[PDB]
Amino acid sequence: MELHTLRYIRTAMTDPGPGLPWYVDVGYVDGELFVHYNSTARRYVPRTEWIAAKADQQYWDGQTQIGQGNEQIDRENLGILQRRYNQTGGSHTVQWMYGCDILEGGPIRGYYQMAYDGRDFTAFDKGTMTFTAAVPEAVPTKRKWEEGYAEGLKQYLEETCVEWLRRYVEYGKAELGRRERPEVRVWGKEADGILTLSCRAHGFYPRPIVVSWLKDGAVRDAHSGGIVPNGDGTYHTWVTIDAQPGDGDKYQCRVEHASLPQPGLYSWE
Amino acid sequence: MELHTLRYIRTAMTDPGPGLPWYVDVGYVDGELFVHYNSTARRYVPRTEWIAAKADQQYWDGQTQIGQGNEQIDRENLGILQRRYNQTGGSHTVQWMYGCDILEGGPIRGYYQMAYDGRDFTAFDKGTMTFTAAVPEAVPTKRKWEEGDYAEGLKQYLEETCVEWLRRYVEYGKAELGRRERPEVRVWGKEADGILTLSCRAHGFYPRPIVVSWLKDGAVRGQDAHSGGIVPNGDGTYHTWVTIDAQPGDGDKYQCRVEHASLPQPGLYSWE
Amino acid sequence: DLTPKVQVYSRFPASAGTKNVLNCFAAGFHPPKISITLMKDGVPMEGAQYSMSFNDDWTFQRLVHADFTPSSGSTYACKVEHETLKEPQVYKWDPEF
Amino acid sequence: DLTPKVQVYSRFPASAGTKNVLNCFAAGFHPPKISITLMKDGVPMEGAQYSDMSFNDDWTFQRLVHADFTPSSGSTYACKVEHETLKEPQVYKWDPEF
Amino acid sequence: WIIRNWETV
Amino acid sequence: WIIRNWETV
Repeated sequence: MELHTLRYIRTAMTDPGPGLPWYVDVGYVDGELFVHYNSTARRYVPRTEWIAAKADQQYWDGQTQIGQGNEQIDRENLGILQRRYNQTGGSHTVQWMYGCDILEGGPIRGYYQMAYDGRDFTAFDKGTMTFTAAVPEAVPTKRKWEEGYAEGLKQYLEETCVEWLRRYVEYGKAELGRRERPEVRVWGKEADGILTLSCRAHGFYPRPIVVSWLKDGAVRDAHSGGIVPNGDGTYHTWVTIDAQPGDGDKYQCRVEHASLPQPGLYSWE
Repeated sequence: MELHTLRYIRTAMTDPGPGLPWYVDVGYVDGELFVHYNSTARRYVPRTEWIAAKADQQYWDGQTQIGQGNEQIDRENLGILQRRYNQTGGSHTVQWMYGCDILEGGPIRGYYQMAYDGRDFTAFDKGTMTFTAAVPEAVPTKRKWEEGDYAEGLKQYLEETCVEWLRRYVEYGKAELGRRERPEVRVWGKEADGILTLSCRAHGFYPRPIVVSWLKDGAVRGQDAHSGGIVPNGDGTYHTWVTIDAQPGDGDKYQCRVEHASLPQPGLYSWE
Repeated sequence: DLTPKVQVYSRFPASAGTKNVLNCFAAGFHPPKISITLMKDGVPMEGAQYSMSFNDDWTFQRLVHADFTPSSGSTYACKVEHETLKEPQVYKWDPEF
Repeated sequence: DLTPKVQVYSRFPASAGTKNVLNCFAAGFHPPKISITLMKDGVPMEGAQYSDMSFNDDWTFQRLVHADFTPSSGSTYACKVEHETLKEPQVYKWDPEF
Repeated sequence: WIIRNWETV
Repeated sequence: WIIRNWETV
């Protein structure tokens, strides 16, 4: 079954760090970064080859204008929320995430969620067409918005978001569905009478992977770094197991991945 | 048989909380807090009336001075361990617990144990007169303390000094340590989601051990029950609560039974 | 590394208008830094007192107590913040009257 | 506030003298301001690129830094991280695994 | 395609 | 009566 996702995330900061934009908005299709806007560049730009090739000029200019308009509203929001919380200076951050999921071409999720200072602020409930106030300072926002706007947002999440996701999926189909096999190394180092065995998988796509240590052929005291990105749109993971010196040969790393018809099996040599 | 315990615990923290001391040392006799030192007050002080009453002035001044010396060494201990583990700042804590137990006046335990970041680091084994390195980073401590022959003095402290003072403290606090305070018990009930939860709470008992049991039709019912253990009131008395889940309308089948040193017979209580 | 296990209780079985003490006890936690605050109708109570120990397993415990007279019209609670928790947790007192 | 959880790793399994990319990844932190610096023998590595910042469904932020490098067998590589939740820079060492 | 912001918080 | 500390760890 064919599952695809469109997710936009946005941040407004009083304190991005030296030489960094206070305002950043990026989009992802199936977890792949494909567009980016920020307050320094003041333009939407491609982050994949496929969006770069297949979107027209009106796409880039249209969204740039929306992006510039949003920035101004978002600058104000941060200002408002600080004044509202009676705060002078310091470090404050507004965050938003929204988008839609399709399954066999049909919509299954539509969402819109906001945070202030790392915690939930509001979320849109598409069924009831209301906003939830997860904090008291979200009450004036819930009111201001519900006495339109909610009909507009519902339409965006069920119609606009879904038709564009279908379009993106068609534009990027080859790239989004690609596979790249992991390059795996087993590394052992002995210290304090413990043999630590490492299985490290490099350069896999897509993101999900399962890497297990087997002792005498049974799944095992492991520790995992989880899945972390490389710079090039592939992923990385490592898993360790503690063993007794001399028992190296009873251990075998198993890697299960969409790129591999049969699990990879790797040993310490 | 008369059992008594002396336990000192010590904590050194990089991050104790705003306005709180980074170094705290406290002692307990038979479970009861009796002395306190911290890096803010910089003085050992009484925490029971009996030690305030019966200890001379050299007790406080003598230990105040050792406390200040100990504080300097334990400040360095925290730094050394961070550097040994190659940590740079952040939240780390060192803990020590040591002391002795007597039974009819004779020693039955003498121990000294240290932890780093909430896990075993070293302990004294008085039998072999060695230190056990629980983790690899303890090995340099073991070697150094064995090289210095500090085990000799430590064994003297645990077997002679600690025990001698415990005997004095139990004489000092005999009245207080030996007292009995009866619990005030309340049974309460609340129904929600088709479950009746009955609660039995015992407030203000001393000494600390107690058995609070739910009976159903006269029999102990221990699986269905949930105890919150024995928790302090901080005036030297204790509290406990036990609940049991019943079916609505079945309250009259249940009785709470309270067994305590202050009560010649168990207390029985119903949900009224 | 380990979350606080928290209980809220009064020194004496309560009645409305009888002076008492409200207790909040947290145990089993690490690191030792913790925030424990007694609340009345969603506002911190006056005159709280902070205990400060650890057990044989090395985990910390802390008692907070404050004198109070429980009223029928109010609710009381204990709010706990610890590095092991995402959000402050609020434990309600049952007055049992 | 949440402290960065940091990992250092190379794009490919490393060999002395083969071109590669050194990565330093920080996740699970708030606020978003953070400094992440790749170093060789205590000297910042030239050519580092910072990925667009992202945040996860729990709102916590992540950032990847990467730089092209050819690993030297006789050098140590690390990532130095500064964040508000820690008073001192944190240094995380790369294990070449060769 | 991104949301056009409607009004402030 | 408390311990007088010996050397650091």
